[PDB]
Amino acid sequence: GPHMATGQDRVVALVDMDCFFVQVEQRQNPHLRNKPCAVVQYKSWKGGGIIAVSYEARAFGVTRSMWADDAKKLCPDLLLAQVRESRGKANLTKYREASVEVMEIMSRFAVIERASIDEAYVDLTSAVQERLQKLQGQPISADLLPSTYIEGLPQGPTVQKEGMRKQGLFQWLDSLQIDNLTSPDLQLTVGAVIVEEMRAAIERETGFQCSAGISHNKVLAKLACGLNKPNRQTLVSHGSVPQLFSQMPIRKIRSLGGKLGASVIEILGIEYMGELTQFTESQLQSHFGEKNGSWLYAMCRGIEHDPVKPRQLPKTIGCSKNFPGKTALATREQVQWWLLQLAQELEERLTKDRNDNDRVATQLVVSIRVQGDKRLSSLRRCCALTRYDAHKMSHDAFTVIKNCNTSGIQTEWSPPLTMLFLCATKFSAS
DNA sequence: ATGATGACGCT
DNA sequence: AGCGTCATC
Ligand SMILES: Nc1ccn([C@H]2C[C@H](O)[C@@H](COP(=O)(O)OP(=O)(O)OP(=O)(O)O)O2)c(=O)n1
Ligand SMILES: [Ca+2]
Ligand SMILES: [Ca+2]
Repeated sequence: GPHMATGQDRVVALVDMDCFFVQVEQRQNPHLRNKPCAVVQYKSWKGGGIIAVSYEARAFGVTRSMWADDAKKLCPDLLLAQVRESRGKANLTKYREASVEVMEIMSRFAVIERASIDEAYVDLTSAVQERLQKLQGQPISADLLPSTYIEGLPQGPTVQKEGMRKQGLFQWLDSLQIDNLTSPDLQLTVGAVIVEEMRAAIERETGFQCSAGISHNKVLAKLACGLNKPNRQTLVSHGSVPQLFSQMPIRKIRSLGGKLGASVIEILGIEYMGELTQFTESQLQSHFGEKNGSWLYAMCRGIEHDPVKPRQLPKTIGCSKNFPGKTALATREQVQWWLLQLAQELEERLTKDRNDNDRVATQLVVSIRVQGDKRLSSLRRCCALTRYDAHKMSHDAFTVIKNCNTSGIQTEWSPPLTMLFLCATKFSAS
């Protein structure tokens, strides 16, 4: 009882941008605002494949992966922006540069872990403590939290949704332990007020809206962020967890969306995250290994110790192109040419990274695929990255793959290549 | 025939 | 080192 760790030691937030790429396109072209639209890659094949969808467009059933032409059946008025194309390949710099905008603002509040192009985790333990001293044990006005939901409230003994939001908010705030500094619920609340600030800062300074989750760890924060999208934040407290997890499908938890999660269901015969609490740490370890068993044991009780890593920049930089079906590469003459195009973009990206961030990459990973094989990568080989020269990298990248070419006939390339991937890594200070 | 990323774990 | 998983970058 008194020596049980309840995982209330930190305050963590996850901020993720709403329909990010679409927002970037809509800030640029006002015609796309307040309209079902989507962001698209390579117009030729079926209007291009959709990679981002506005919320107005989601109301018609339009989804990522979907071809635009199919998407226009569900929603004839759908507007598209296209990804910039630069060497017969998609160039994402617009959305990288837009992400930096966001990460720099967030970096002003707390040290962030960049988790993707449009999302970072934040550790607010310090900012909350330091802010608790500044408020003179005064209450927290509801006006400090104009977009916050409290998961599981209102409960106990106004139909429209802002009505409920306020009701849970007041119920929560009315019940608060302002006298106690180390009350975890009070901490989450201060954290939440800071995130209102962060988010109001992001929008003022970029015009981009986001949602956020606030909890005691990265996995709850992540989960919480999804609960009230778009343009809202959610607080998931320790106490809400049993009810939240009691009907939460296991696959909704980060790192259980794939096969490990599939086997937790199949082995244990359960559907929901709360059903894991009926199993011992030893039982869980026997089934899924020591590291998973322990992590699962804790997680279903809302406890997770994975830290918010101080890393605003990427640790690898890379470019891939897929050559599906008919298009697969079957002449060394065109393997060169694509390795050159890739290497060119990479060099563009690398030299920028060297001046911006004061670091140089030192290793060049070269991956490829071959026709028939249905695994992201067939093989993967490293070599030194001594110089930011596209012709040298692409040559080196070629050198590192011929072996694989089964062709006795010299001009050709067998079997054909379904994908080329080049990636800079082993960074070092510069 | 979504395609283009990136982090991390296991051996 | 090189392969595999996870997520969504
Ligand atoms: N498989 C994917 C997933 C995402 N993205 C890009 C486009 C998205 O705009 C952005 C962020 O993706 P999210 O999965 O966070 O989803 P969105 O931000 O598009 O919308 P939301 O997060 O509001 O659901 O990353 C992509 O190119 N390919
Ligand atoms: Ca997003
Ligand atoms: Ca995201």
